[PDB]
Amino acid sequence: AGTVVLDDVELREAQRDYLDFLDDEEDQGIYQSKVRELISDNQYRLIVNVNDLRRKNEKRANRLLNNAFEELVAFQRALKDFVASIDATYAKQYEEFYVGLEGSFGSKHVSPRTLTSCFLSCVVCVEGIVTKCSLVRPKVVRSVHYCPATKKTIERRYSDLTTLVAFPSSSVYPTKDEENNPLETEYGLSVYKDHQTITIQEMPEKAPAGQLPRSVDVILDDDLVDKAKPGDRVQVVGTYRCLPGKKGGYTSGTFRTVLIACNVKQM
Amino acid sequence: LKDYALEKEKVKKFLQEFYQDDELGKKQFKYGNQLVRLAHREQVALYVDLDDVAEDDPELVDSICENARRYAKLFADAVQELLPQYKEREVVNKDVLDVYIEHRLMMEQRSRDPGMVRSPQNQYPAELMRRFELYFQGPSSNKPRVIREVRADSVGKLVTVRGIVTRVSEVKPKMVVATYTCDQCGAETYQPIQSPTFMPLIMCPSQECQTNRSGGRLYLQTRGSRFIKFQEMKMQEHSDQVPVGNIPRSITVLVEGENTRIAQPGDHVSVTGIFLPILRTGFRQVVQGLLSETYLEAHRIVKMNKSEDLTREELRQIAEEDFYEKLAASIAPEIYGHEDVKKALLLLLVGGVDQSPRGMKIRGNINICLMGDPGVAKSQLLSYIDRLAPRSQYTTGRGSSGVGLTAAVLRDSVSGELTLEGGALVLADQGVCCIDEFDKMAEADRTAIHEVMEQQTISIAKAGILTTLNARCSILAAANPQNIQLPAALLSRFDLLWLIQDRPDRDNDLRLAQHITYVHQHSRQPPSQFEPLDMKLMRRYIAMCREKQPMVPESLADYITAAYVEMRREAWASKYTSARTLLAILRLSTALARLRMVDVVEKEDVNEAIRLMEMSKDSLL
Amino acid sequence: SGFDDPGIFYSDSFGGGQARKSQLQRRFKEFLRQYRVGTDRTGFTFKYRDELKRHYNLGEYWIEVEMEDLASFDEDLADYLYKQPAEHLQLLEEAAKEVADEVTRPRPSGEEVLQDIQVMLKSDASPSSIRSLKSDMMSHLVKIPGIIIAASAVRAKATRISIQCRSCRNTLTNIAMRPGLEGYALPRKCNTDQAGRPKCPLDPYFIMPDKCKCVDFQTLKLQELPDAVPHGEMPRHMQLYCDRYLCDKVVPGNRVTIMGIYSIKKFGLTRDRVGVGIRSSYIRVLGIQVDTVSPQEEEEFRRLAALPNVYEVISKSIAPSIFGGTDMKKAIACLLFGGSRKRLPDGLTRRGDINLLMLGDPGTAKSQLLKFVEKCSPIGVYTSGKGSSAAGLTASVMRDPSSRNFIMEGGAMVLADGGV
Amino acid sequence: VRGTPVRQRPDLGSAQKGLQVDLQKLVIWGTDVNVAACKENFQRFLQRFIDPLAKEEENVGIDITEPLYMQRLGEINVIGEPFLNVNCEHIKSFDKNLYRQLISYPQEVIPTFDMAVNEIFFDRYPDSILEHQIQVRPFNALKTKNMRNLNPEDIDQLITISGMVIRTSQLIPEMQEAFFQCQVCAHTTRVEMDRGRIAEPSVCGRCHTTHSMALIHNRSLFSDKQMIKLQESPEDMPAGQTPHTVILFAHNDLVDKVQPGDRVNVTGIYRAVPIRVNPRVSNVKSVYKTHIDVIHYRKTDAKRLHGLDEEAEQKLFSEKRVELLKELSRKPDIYERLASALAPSIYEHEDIKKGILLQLFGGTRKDFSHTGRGKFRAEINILLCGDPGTSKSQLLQYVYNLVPRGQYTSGKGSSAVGLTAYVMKDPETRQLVLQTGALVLSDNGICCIDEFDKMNESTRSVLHEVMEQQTLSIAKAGIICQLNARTSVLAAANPIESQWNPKKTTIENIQLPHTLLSRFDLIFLMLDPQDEAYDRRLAHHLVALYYQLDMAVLKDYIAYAHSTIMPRLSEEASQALIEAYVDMRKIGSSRGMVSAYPRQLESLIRLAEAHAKVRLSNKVEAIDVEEAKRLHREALKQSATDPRTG
Ligand SMILES: Nc1ncnc2c1ncn2[C@@H]1O[C@H](COP(=O)(O)OP(=O)(O)O)[C@@H](O)[C@H]1O
Ligand SMILES: Nc1ncnc2c1ncn2[C@@H]1O[C@H](COP(=O)(O)OP(=O)(O)O)[C@@H](O)[C@H]1O
Ligand SMILES: [Mg+2]
Ligand SMILES: [Mg+2]
Ligand SMILES: [Zn+2]
Ligand SMILES: [Zn+2]
Ligand SMILES: [Zn+2]
Repeated sequence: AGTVVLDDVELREAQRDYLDFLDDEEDQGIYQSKVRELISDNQYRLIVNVNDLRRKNEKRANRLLNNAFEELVAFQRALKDFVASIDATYAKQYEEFYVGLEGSFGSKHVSPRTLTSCFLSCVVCVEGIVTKCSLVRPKVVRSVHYCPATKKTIERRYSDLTTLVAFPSSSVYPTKDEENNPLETEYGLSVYKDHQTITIQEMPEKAPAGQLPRSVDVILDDDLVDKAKPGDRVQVVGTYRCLPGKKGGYTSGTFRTVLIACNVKQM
Repeated sequence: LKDYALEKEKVKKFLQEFYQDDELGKKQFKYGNQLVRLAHREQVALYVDLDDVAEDDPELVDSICENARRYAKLFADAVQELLPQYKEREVVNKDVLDVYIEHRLMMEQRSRDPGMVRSPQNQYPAELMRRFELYFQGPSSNKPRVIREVRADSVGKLVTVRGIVTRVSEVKPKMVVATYTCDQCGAETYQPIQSPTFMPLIMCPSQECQTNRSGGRLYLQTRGSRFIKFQEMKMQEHSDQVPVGNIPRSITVLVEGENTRIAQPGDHVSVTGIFLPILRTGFRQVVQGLLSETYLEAHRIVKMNKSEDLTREELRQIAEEDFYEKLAASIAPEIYGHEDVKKALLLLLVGGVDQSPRGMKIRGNINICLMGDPGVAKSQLLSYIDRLAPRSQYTTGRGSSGVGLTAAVLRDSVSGELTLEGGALVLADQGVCCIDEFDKMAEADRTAIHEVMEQQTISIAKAGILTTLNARCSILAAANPQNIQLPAALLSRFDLLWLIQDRPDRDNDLRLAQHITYVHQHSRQPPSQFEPLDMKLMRRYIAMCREKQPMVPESLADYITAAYVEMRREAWASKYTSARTLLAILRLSTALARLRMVDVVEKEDVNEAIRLMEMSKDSLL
Repeated sequence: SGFDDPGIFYSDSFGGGQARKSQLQRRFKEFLRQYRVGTDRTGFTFKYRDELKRHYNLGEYWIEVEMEDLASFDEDLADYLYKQPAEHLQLLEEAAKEVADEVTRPRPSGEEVLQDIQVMLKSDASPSSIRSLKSDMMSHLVKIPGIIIAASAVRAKATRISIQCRSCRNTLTNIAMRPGLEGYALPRKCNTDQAGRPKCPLDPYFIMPDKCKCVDFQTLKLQELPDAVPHGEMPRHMQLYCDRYLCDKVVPGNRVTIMGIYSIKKFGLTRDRVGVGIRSSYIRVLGIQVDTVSPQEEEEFRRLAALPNVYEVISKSIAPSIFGGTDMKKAIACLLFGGSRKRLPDGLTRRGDINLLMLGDPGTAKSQLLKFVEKCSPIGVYTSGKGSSAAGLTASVMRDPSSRNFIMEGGAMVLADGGV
Repeated sequence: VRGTPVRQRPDLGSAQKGLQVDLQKLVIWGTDVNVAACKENFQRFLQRFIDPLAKEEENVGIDITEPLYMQRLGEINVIGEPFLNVNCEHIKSFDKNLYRQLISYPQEVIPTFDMAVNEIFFDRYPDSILEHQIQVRPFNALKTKNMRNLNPEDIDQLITISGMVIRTSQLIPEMQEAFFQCQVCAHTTRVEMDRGRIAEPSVCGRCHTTHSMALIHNRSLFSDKQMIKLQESPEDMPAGQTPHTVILFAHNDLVDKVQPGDRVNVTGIYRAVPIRVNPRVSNVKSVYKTHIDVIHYRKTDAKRLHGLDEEAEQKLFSEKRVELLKELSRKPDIYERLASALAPSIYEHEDIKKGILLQLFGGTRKDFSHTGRGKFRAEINILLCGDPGTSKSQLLQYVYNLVPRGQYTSGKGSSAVGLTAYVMKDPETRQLVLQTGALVLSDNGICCIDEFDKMNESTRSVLHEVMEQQTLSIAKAGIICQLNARTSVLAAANPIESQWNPKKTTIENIQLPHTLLSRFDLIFLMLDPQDEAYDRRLAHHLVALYYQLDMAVLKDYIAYAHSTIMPRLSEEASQALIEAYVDMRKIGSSRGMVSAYPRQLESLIRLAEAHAKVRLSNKVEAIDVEEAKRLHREALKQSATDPRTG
């Protein structure tokens, strides 16, 4: 065991606000209906209108659009809690639920040419044309292993550290038992999520005529992998972050920036 | 979990709006007045009574008793925030640390720029600018714990224990906030010390030096720093609370600030404080883990049950002429008979006036030696006097011998020095030392006792120790048998040598047997016409007498001289008396006058002194 | 009592030929606060103070300083900023941050964290030839003319990093990165080993990305002026590093003047390249000057259009030097002013741009009229039927096989969008 | 200033920042002293301060009319010693705020006083030459009656305490100005100490070679230092408090000025310094230790006699006092007057008081080195053999509290090693050092041995060497030496059975070996005569103590006697001494009496010389030898004992 968090005022406030926003019975009921819809359709992502969130709570809107990662974590915790309240049996099926955004983003609506350093860690909405669309590779998030010698079964958990500092111990894939017995990975029991990387280019008509294009790299996790193909015009909403390099005693200031799409919609 | 801003508001509310009728029945803001005082810098220690807190907020009391350190800091910060609004005038700068605080505040105001936000570390620390200290007084509902039972399960809690103080270091300056001054910029740096050790800083982190990217070596110094009176004592279990076969357990108590100089070795104390650990790094820990020491941080020290630090009823009791006999009969009510012996013991407990005529001291202490056959309650009398007197050390034959009576030298821990620790005589320096089996006591110990009687000091010229101690104690020896063993050595020194022979006698033996059997029946002496005074009352009366120095009028000079000459003639005719006997007369008469609580001794006091002396003398025959 | 460790607190620097860097920063702050432009007749204003306030309120966080102003107010500051631009530029930057904070102090919630104020600079001194960039001018402030022939994408360069130890997870937040092309060597040993006797490994630190204060940075390729290149020679080149608000300020083709620090790459002192002690030189860009409506002009246009014979004055004014062709000149004025572009509810559009053709004998000044129209139009490109030299007529799009990006080669038609 | 080099003040510690802060006058940071105001106030105090209650005897060579310290500056001009002792009591009387500032900020204030004194002195004298600028010593600050009551609030303040010196370590050199030389071009530079440290050049100033500069230890400049372990004499002695040992530190002029056993009032700065966890690491302890940077040593005491140093000093008495003492000597009953003055509240012990007075005066020091004879003991030894309760202990304590360099031991509380010397581990240098004992601490004074019979021979044997040759030859495992122990022994003995049997002879009652008893040159039998008049008068005196010559004149008389009185035997006194010894031996040949050996002729010479010194004769006379005879005879009650029985 390690340093767990006992109580966190900001996280508690954020989760309470998001659960209140999602619970709509004294209000019109838009988002209660939307959650019921996704339950019926067997999905695990909810599209929440930033305009509605700003209308019901300006502070939560500003916090979500300016510090997206932890705010989206709190929003997704609230979403899972609400889905459990509506029906726990379905909430148990899916490990986590995701919160994509839509609506109008005032200054966070940018093109790949205008997506600069100022928008790091913020939620941004970028409309552009797809140029590159890599293959959908499975990324293992929970690996099950079996030791024929001792008949034991083990589970190794890998955190999604795409943009967080990652240490080798996290990514060590186990192959031998404690006493160096061989471990066989059980693919039927392990858990993998589809992962894809695409590139969004400034629309040729909207880009300045004189200069060369500008593009941004977009990471699509499960449920957002095959939504776009090269040449399509799409709107991707997500967090603009910095990718960690690799372990090294020397580093240049340069960082490789990407966009972890939280939702992708067709032009 | 709890919101400590809300807790701070709660403690502010209590400290501001708590009132009591303590001041002569008139309603008073008990803590408001104290806040005014210590905002004016007229008071230093603020003792928050958790009974007072529980009077209106029991849950706050429970939270304090569970996390006392946290709430100790909350209370201190609340007091500091409230002080400015309670200040009503300018302090007179009674202290150099007050001068430093004034200069610091003035310069911070001068360079305020109120709207600007200064970095969290670019500010004076709280402890650097307090000049006060907040302690608790444990709630009465909390039963005192046993030092043995105070364990890891109650770390950080507020607990109160009682025991005998064995070892107490001296008061020495303990750094609380180390102040450094740079050699380039001219700012100051503050290191709040929390661990038992600290590594002095080398580089000045001031903004000016950081911008200049200069050396910025800073110099630790004591001028601007913040020390606190510090002491470390060892507190020992009480005999009655130790398990069947075990030895008493000790606890370490760290005393700070105004709690210092309260307790001294040998005192029976009750200490209330927080049970806190000290990290135990540095050693080659055999077992893995974060092992730590344990100590009690002293918040409230109260001498109790032997050395606790008026009414019309007691004034009338004193005014009664038979008050002397009342006290005498109250001395050990269980012991039947020995009326004159108990009167002599009372005179011992009171003592005569000290004299300092032209460069030589005639001490007023009274020395009494109880010679007697077996089973005449000499040991019981000495034990009772030990329990009664404030500073009493009861030493048996040889268990406390050599350095058990005289001081020795022991290595320290706070300083690692060689500190001189007193023996039984020093622990009873200005009280009563009840020596039992004085005849069988060693020769060196007997010579030490003779020296303390003759001089009240203890000179030592051994290898590790070379000092002239001070032991102004009164010796109450209880030897057994010139009859059959009546040393002139004892005769020449003891001011009152009493022989207690128990010749068989039907009537007296039957009365004593009835007394004993009733005592064993009812755990108390047989009821008498006068109820014996409680030990607290006896101590109070004796203490009040002690500070009532009566002088000897020149009128009694010839009377005393005539009595002394008559006794000299009687002794010469018979088959011992000297200036020692005359001084015994003088100091016994002075102590009797003091008991009567007058300023001038009288012929009645002289006659009583002579009567007791003659009873002692003819006890020999 | 040995468990917790409070920080190290400190106070202000009360009390107390070279001038200390704090003194020079104070002088920069006073220059920003107390530089006065105007006259008693026209009043006085604090140019840099009000510029800082306006920029910070708008959300810019940058200003531009005039070297002539700085030298007039405090000549020694100007000389220091010329001789050692880097350190003194940082001093000026922090002075600007302080002045901005104290002029916008009552900021609303949310916008409370004081932001860094970039300080670009410009001077009226004539720029120096690129070929004059000898070695005596290394690390100095240099103003050079050139033309940008390329501009890399804008990427994120970290200004602060937070490195966390793998063993104890303790952090070393806020490590000040150097500006420009330069790297940082991470600490090899976790200094916070006192919290526990068992020791952390060697080279234990991983950079935490999410705790990095990054800024925009860009790389440009400056080429000597073609009119500056001697007759038989090659165009010299230089590499430009551009910072937060110098990114995308210029685009390929612009003829610019760059004021910056002549600096060499410092990345660790580690077939071809037979030389030794040679490092990639570059100019760290501080100020970019790209070379070639007020209410007064608003009311001027209003009155000029309100004139009765606006049509006649415009027609006679466009091409004064060409004889005759009055009808063609009126048509040219109508072409310049254009009709009205319309979109109907169904979505269709009606163009508001007139199309004019001038068939005629070669003697007439048709080419001259076209040249004047191109020169006078707000956005106007003069080309030929077969495009132009290295510039097509219409637009083509080609996918680059390597990067897969669709490069849009723009012809005259797409370059003169909303124009002539 | 006149070009004189301003020597540093190591006692005032490492110089501080000295930050000036304006309160809107221009105080020093953390204080309320302004250098200009303090300097002006002290300059005024020097220029015009007169003591109205001053006495011509209290101040010698000082007019009570002219300003006090201007005469002191004149003295410092006459002699080379550039020091000025200034009484903090005088400062308090003149300017109370100046006194408070001095006491609370010594390091800051005292340099201002130094500046002021230098200014005045060099203005008055434009030609006087001094090795260094005059330095001010503030003493007599309000006495701290107990160090245990001082608090962290008092740190770095000028306090004053009193006590006897237990030990004085060796001369420790301290760096003041490092000398550096280049290992390439031999370029030389000097780096003065600054705030308790030195900055290495790190670069040569001539060849610019980095780190070519090396420190030259023995070409640097150093200053003296000395640890002094002192035992406090707290006037206020709370119950249960043991004696106190406090570390002192002398600096560059007070080093080796107070020997062990000397009693002194030490004024100095009360310092607190950190304790390293180990002598090799720099981690320190949260709890500091305290010591005293000594500023001033004062030997003079009111309740004691003049010390050896004061007696040695020439200007100890005014001519008026000298004439007064000579008149008191020419007085015919000076002997009895002084005997009665000694222990004024001890009733008619005339002979014992006379003997103790002779012990205080002491015989003559003789240089028998040329004779190859050895060293002769000029001290007088007294043994009071008496019943307990005969006031012998009171007389012992009176002498102990009266004499400088006095030590006291009782009964079985002492040991041979503890009296002679021993080896301990000085717990500040972690080094093994040698610590003296009582007999050495009382080297040039008195040792009072109460309960001299309960002194088991193991330790009583030590006294033979001390009382015979004034030497203590220690030959232990590592250290061999002979310590000077030129003490005078005053011992108290109790007859066997604690009571004097009136049937056993003198020796049988004393029960001390003749080898030892022959060393004591005076033995007084405190025996009780059952006398009505004695008992009545004693009772009157003892009761009078219960309701109600000058120490000054006695002290001055003894000091003058020791200073310039060296009695020499005359021919008539020599013949008288010969006859006295033969008669005394003839008498002592008796069975049980105290037999007389030539040690008794030595004792008679000692006593006669002491009496001549008391008379200031400078020539021992038949009167003195006869008085010695009478005293030695009345002691032991030879007249009252028959040559057969007691
Ligand atoms: N006079 C007395 N009155 C009451 N109890 C007595 C008396 N004398 C002796 N005793 C009892 O006898 C026992 C022995 O007494 P102790 O104090 O040992 O006498 P000693 O001092 O002679 O040894 C004790 O338990 C005590 O209670
Ligand atoms: N009407 C005119 N007025 C003044 N100058 C003229 C006129 N026509 C022609 N020119 C001159 O003769 C030159 C030839 O005309 P040009 O611009 O080549 O037209 P184009 O080649 O299109 O017929 C022009 O550069 C101009 O200077
Ligand atoms: Mg007994
Ligand atoms: Mg043409
Ligand atoms: Zn500094
Ligand atoms: Zn680590
Ligand atoms: Zn050199």
